[PDB]
Amino acid sequence: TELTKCKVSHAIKDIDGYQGISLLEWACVLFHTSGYDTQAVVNDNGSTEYGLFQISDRFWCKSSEFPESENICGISCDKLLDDELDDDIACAKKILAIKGIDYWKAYKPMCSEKLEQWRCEKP
Amino acid sequence: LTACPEESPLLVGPMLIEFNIPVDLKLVEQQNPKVKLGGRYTPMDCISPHKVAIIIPFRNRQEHLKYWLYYLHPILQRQQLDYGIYVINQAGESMFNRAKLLNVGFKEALKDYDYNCFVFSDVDLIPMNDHNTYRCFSQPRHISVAMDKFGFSLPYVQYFGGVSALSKQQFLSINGFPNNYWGWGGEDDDIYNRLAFRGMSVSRPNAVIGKCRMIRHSRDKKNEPNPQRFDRIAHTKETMLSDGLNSLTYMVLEVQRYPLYTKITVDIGTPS
Ligand SMILES: OC[C@H]1O[C@@H](O)[C@H](O)[C@@H](O)[C@@H]1O
Ligand SMILES: [Ca+2]
Repeated sequence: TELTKCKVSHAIKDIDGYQGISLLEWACVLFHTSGYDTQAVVNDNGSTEYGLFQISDRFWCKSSEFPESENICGISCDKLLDDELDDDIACAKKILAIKGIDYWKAYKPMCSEKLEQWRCEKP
Repeated sequence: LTACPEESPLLVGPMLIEFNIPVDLKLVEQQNPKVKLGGRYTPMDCISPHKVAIIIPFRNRQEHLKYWLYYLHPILQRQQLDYGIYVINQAGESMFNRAKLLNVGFKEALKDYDYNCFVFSDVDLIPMNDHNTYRCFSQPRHISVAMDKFGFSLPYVQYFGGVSALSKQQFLSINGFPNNYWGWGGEDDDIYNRLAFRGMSVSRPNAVIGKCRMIRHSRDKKNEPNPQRFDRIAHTKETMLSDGLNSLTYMVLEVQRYPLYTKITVDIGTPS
């Protein structure tokens, strides 16, 4: 499903401030990462990135095309292609604590200024 | 003859834009008798200060083009513009390179007429209000401000994708657009970066006047998300001086003059 900035913002509220990244920065990051599409599937040289957070099967989740992945998140990548974000979030948090925000290449170029526009004002 | 009014008296405002009733280019020509070979039109009633080349990046979307032509020709004439339509067809099967095709459109159009304004438009966007003039302004102009694809809203303030217009001078100022973005994404953010570095701001009509409708389509295997897009965008400041109009190379495989447009098929090379 292609979510709205506000659907996304409400759904990932739990990640706010984690590792020092605000919800505004995330709303920005997720838009350029997946267009807020919970079913986004992208190829990246031999690897595949899944869902809203574009979590890669290279190290983070277990896919059928790469069953020997380290699967640091301990989750099947297909679980990252649905509308239930709790597990996506738990995985994103491990990526943030282990690798850091720079896993998301859009952060620096697209979300270093003009963050206010990313605020969701919808209760 | 006298100069055309700052605003055309022909404008209709909001329009119903639909993609059902198949269109017949022959009919479109029938309905647009003032448009001359190659898709050129110049007002007979007044003199327009807007000499606009409308550049459309393209690859196997003839069905989208028919609707684009069907809707835009009447709109552009209403807007009283001295314009020409150029479809830049990317030959081959490499990943789509939108920005480079747009650079080709600029150079090629200039061979035909002394245009002073260039409108860059994807084939699948149709404006819903003819007050959204397809011409150039004192600052770079972002035209497709409120597309349905984004819930009739601007997705982010730095967005300069879809349809835009740059005066010849604004284009030259940023050394044109990048040639090194293959596949989907980022090239329009790079352009936005170039404009900002040359000290320009983006001019836009409001979200009501700027509504546009997008003709839907399925993922394009020839235009998969570009993995390097983010690094490229992050370095525009340095690469804009070496990648753009000044470094553009391509081979024209055919120039086609149809009654409703000029289609230039080109070989723009491959990723390197
Ligand atoms: O689709 C909207 C815009 O989204 C961005 O994240 C991409 O980098 C742009 O190329 C695209 O035009
Ligand atoms: Ca999930």
